[PDB]
Amino acid sequence: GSHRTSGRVAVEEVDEEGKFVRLRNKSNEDQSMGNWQIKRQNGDDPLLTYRFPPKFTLKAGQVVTIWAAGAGATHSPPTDLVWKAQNTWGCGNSLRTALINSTGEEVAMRKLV
Repeated sequence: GSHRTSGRVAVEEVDEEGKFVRLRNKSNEDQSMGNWQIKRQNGDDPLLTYRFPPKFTLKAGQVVTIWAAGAGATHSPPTDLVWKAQNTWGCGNSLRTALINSTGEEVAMRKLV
């Protein structure tokens, strides 16, 4: 899919089955992601927003997968986090997933069409 990565963290994969979104710190430096968020736009549906914990660090070169509540995954930081507010990330023909920092700036995205 389409994508953009500014900074250390990229949206590496967006599951078409809506079970997860995987991010990867492609840099050699750790990244603070406290209060960051992921905005998901499925087709013409209202935006879904996942917020990272108030404190969280994605270490250099590492990945973190954010699972929806009905994906059969267990909260296991720092490699896997579970989003309790939504059972699915959503499915469709056009899915846009954006990684937003703590001040509202989009730093990365991945879009499927």
